Amino acid sequence: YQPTPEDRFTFGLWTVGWQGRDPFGDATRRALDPVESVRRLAELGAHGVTFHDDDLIPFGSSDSEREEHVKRFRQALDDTGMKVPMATTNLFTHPVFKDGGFTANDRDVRRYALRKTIRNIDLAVELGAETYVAWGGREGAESGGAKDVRDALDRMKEAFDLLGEYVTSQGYDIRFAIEPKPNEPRGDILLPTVGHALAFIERLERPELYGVNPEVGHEQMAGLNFPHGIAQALWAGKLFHIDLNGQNGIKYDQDLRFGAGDLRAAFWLVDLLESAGYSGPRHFDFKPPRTEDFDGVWASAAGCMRNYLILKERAAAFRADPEVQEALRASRLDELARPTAADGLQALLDDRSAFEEFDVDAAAARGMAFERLDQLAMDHLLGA
Amino acid sequence: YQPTPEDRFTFGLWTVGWQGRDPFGDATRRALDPVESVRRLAELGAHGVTFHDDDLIPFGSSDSEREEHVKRFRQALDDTGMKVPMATTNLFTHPVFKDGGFTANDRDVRRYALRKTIRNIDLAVELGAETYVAWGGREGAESGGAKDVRDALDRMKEAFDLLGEYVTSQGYDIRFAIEPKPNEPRGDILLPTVGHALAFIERLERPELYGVNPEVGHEQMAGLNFPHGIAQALWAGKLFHIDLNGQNGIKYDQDLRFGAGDLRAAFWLVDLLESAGYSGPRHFDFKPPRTEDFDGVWASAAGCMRNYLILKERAAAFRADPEVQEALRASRLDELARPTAADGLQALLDDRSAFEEFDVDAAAARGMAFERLDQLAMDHLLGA
Amino acid sequence: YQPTPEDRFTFGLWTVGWQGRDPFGDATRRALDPVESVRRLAELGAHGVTFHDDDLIPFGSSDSEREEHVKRFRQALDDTGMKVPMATTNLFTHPVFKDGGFTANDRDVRRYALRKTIRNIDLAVELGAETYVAWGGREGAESGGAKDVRDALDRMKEAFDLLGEYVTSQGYDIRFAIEPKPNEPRGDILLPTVGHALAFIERLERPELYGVNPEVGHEQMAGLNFPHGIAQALWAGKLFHIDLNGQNGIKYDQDLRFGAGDLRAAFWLVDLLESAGYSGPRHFDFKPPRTEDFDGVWASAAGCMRNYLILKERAAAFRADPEVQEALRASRLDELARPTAADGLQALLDDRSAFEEFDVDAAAARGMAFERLDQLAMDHLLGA
Amino acid sequence: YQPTPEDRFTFGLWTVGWQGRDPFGDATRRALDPVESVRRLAELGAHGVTFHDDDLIPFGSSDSEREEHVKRFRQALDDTGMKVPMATTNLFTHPVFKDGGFTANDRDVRRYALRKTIRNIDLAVELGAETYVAWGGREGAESGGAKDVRDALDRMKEAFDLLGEYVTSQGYDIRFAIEPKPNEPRGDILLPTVGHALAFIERLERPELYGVNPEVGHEQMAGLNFPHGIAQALWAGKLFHIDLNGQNGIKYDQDLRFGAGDLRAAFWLVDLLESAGYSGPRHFDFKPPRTEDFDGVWASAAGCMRNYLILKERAAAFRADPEVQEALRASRLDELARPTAADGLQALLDDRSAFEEFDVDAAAARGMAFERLDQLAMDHLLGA
Ligand SMILES: [Mg+2]
Ligand SMILES: [Mg+2]
Ligand SMILES: [Mg+2]
Ligand SMILES: [Mg+2]
Ligand SMILES: [Mg+2]
Ligand SMILES: [Mg+2]
Ligand SMILES: [Mg+2]
Ligand SMILES: [Mg+2]
Repeated sequence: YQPTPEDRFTFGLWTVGWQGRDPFGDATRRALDPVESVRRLAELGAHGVTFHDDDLIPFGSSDSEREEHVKRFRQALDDTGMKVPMATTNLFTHPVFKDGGFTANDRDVRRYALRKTIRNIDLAVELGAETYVAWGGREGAESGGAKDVRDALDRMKEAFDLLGEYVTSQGYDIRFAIEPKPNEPRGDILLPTVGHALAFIERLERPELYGVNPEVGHEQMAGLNFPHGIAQALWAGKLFHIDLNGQNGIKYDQDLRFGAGDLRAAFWLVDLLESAGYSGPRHFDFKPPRTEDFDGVWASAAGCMRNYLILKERAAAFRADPEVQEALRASRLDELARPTAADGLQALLDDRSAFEEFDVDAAAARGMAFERLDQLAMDHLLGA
Repeated sequence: YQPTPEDRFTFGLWTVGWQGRDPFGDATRRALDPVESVRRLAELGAHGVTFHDDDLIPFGSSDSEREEHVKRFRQALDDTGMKVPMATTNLFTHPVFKDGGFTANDRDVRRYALRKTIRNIDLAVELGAETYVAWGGREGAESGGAKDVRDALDRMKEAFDLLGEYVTSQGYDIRFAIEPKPNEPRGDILLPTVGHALAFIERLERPELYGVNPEVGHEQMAGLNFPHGIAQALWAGKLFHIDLNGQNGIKYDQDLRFGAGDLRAAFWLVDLLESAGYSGPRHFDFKPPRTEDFDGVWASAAGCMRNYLILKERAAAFRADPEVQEALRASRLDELARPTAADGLQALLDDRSAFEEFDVDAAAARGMAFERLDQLAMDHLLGA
Repeated sequence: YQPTPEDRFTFGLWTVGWQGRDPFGDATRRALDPVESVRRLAELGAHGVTFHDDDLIPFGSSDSEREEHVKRFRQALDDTGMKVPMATTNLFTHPVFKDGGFTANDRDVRRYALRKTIRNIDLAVELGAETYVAWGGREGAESGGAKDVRDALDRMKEAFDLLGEYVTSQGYDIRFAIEPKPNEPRGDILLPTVGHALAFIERLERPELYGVNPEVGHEQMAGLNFPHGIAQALWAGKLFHIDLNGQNGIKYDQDLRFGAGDLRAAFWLVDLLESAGYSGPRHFDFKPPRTEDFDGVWASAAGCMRNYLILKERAAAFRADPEVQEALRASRLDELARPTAADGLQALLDDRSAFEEFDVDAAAARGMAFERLDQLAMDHLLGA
Repeated sequence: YQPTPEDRFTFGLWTVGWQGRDPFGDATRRALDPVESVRRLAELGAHGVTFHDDDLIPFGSSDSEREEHVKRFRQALDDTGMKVPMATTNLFTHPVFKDGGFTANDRDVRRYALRKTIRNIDLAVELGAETYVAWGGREGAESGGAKDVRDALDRMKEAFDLLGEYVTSQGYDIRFAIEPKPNEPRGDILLPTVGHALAFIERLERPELYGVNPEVGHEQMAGLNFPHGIAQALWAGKLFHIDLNGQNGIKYDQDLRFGAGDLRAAFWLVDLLESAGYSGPRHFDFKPPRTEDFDGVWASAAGCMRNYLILKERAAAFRADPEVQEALRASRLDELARPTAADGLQALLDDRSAFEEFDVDAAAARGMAFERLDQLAMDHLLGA
């Protein structure tokens, strides 16, 4: 289960670089130089790294300092072969964003948020990023009157439309991915789930430029089925990117290493991604727990990739197993993939076997055989 | 706080008619004749009733029995002035639907589900219903392999597209409303939230025919902010109908009377519905707790309407209060409603006050004054 | 992974016998004769069965009918070698219990509840049960004023104290196990978690007669860590019985087969039970999903046992692995088991190395190496 | 609704002093001098303040610096009349506590944790505190193998037993209150609920010295009914202290101002506290949202007290209302308070009206009238 750059595993600078500050505790780890993280991640078999602007260039940096930070980073990329497939903007850490970036009540903040984003889009394109992620972590509210959500969605649409106009005007070959999260750090975050983000995208001026960057743990913070949400994103043609991690149910955003948290959901996710031929980066947005020293950081990052590869093997073995293929037919997964009424509406209406002569009791008595199928899945997951 | 038919309060037959059977207990109340529920609800000030096909016509009824059940119902409507603004299909109670209706793995069940739906659409139109609700309570899964969600969404789209073709072909002036629910009775239900349903609608052949019928408790079963979800539905122009009830957080679907559960969310919901001028029925999908006898049933139904009317008064007083209007300006809700960059992208890019000369620290120091605003909201809610 | 009666796997009659009625659907399976379930479970390798009174003897049965039902059951036990290690009372299905049994507001219902319980205690003892489970599924409330919880706890204590007096007065060698559940079918259930039940037991007149019967899914309905709760029950010496099943997070009580739901929690549970030498029955309180026919029922029941046995193997391999034993030392699990201050309070107070001369920064820099340990656990779970 | 020191409202220094650092953002507010918070809180009508050691004395302070910080604080208390009813230890912020204080795997850390606690107990007693709170926020785990919970409970018991020995040996008139929290900042925290803490206390050497300090939001992070948990704590005689705040369901610990979050739960809490004659401090453990400037901080703190006082008025009006008193009798709350079987076990067994002659159907048909009662409660809450 050794990862290669072929597997397209990517990590955010902020992931292995998380110093371990949480709402109740100081940092337990010193800051990592991005150059060192690139080197270490390349040694582990990562394909690339991702960054917020403020991960790479400290907020408030001069243009010459910005120059220097990028050149050092680019040299590390050249030295390692690491790619930068995705970049994003930090519109959540600085106090100015305390009420949001794109949907801050203050108009001048929203304008600043856009300008900060645009500057990093240019850098992202320069570094070869194909996807630009937007996580509006501060877009939302703790109280009902603070945020008229219709106005805020107007502002959110306006911001994304202007970004789309910007990338079009520049001829950039980059697409946007909206990363939903239901809550934290705001009491409720706008576009809280994959579904809300998908629906929002359809109201943008150029919907083709926008997809979703769902995160395992974020959908699970709403108790939702992450593979189901990913399937809907795939069905819509909008799975531009994905954030992999672990989460133990409905609580604060844990960002455990991938495979931790809901392991069976991870299995079904990998099954779906591989079956659907998802070709984008397998990006880990995780935090090595603050209990860990730097050896634990790299162990946790390695485990992200290891668990993906183990689940990939098990999911492939599951789907390739002739006994499973028979069980899938026994459960009529093949019939699910057949049109209900390719014969059309009138033929359906005239079809007495569909209603007047339909034996509802004989159909009702047919067991779905889902439990045998699921135990085969369990056996495959466990290597049993 | 006396409701009138003007207030458009509607109730499902299955609500006050719930006999109190839950997963662990037998019925505590005898069945209600729909005619009696119409009469009793009219006496309480309801505007109308809604029904599943199987609420009104017992499953398996002959055409003559169906005739008789409808005529008796129509006479009660004529006797009371009650309307039927919405109807829906029971595709969840009968064992034949144990794996779904529209997305059952068995093709013959999916065809039956459509035929059962179409027959009730005709009846709905005959009775004057403007909205036809679809709650796919059995569409989903308990295990990952039982349901290929992409195929299931194909089947769901196919079903809704055929229904849209049917109503168009018939010239019916009826629209569809998809009612999301995250789980229960399936382990996960497809289209689990308002967002997922809104996104799905955009992939239908005639999206204009479809909106959402969100339910308070259902979004709260995912820990989501129901007023936020309603605002997004309104923003999309898709709030065709709404189900009002109460829910105490993330657990089984309680269907408490409206105002029970999350009371402040109910306040903000009423505020939003009234502010946005939502003109559809205020429909209660609730269950009088099985502790109650029939007097408790009507008390609970009356309380649904009473609580809406109290919250409506309090929300109106909140918005009309000049001190609140000043607080809203203090929190810059007015600025939220102003375009971020009506001057356009180039003007934004050339605007040094938006970035180079933006004083981020002075902007960051501005308090949002949300807590004063929210306490005014609290004072208004409590009549303090 | 073939179960034997040695493994002490037990099943409730109501589990494989669940007809599949849920809040939104009719039964999908015919009733099972308890005699057939005993036979079928014995064939699968079960050790025994458990029952509510009303599972075995239909409510309202005459004494001669009761006689006949028990004799038939006893013959099936004799025919199969199956034991009955646990019995319990149905104080939740009949409408009379709609507000509880032991804590119903109506005094006459509480007296009936006790008499119904006592009659089944006699039968339980006759059939050889060692543990008598109490699941107060109806003890609770949907609204705040319906139930004064202090009075209800008084009534609950009174009921359990009288049951303890009864078994003592009769010389019965049976102990009681309180089964907590946070909610469903009541909006909130009294004694909602293992902790609340453990705390309550300490206020009973004869605490030694009472322990807990925690259920995997029930603690997970509160988002709690089930192995942690079991560890506290073991630490208290109160793990008299355990209900094994699966649950996908905070939602309605799914009662999935064991190993489904949170698989890693199942691993850590089995690890703990086996490490602690828990010698009681491994009881499955699960429901074969109503999608299933009877073949699916027995497949699901078999999978309960299979998954326990697989996890048992993996947990044993984990603990036996010298690399894991080294990792446990690296994470200082050995130091956790050493007393903090066996030298006593005064020695601690005089120990300058414990404070004045304690190098907090050197201690803080020590990584816990938990992530390497957890990935070894993952590798062992997955057979990697 | 003006608070007076009579109302015993207390605030932690860390509450109004929270600088607004959250997992995704920097501080939005400058640090508050504790002297200024005491002054400002006294002006608002607070009765007193509480503190962690590290709130009052910066970690690493010299004895002379510690001297100075305490003297300045004591002068502010003398200047304002403010009391310090409760103190606690910060065993969670410093990196040394990353795996816990009392249950850290490292023995030397556990010894340090105790010594740090003992030093602050002395200061607490000097300042007049009656209750010493222990919130073991770092006691727990993110992974199953990191923490043997039985060993950890041994260590937790050992620590609390040594603290009890210490206060006894010193003759201090102070009691301990364990503050449960289910999770955050650890993935799972030991003693996660009021129930677990109550059960744990019963295993301590001197249980009479220990009670619970439940927090509204913490129990609601497990989806539990906070008034129910408080009632059990009162029933056990263990409600030594209480932390009041608001929480919107199962998510990260919001620490909203009291009355925010679940408003009806706040109503029922106040009803219970006032009805039971709880005489301890009404302590607010809340965080003014980081959107706020200092005016918003004091507005939020004032709203804590205001909402308590409004709910107190409404709960008193509810209980004093003769129509409610009649409704309580209609729902048989009076019968709930009567013993089930004061006549004793034998009389119960011989009572044919309790079983053989009990009319279960007539009892079952009696409505509980809970919905009318709850709507009266709603009307009273809303001032309707
Ligand atoms: Mg995350
Ligand atoms: Mg992410
Ligand atoms: Mg519902
Ligand atoms: Mg509904
Ligand atoms: Mg259960
Ligand atoms: Mg159970
Ligand atoms: Mg808190
Ligand atoms: Mg607290």
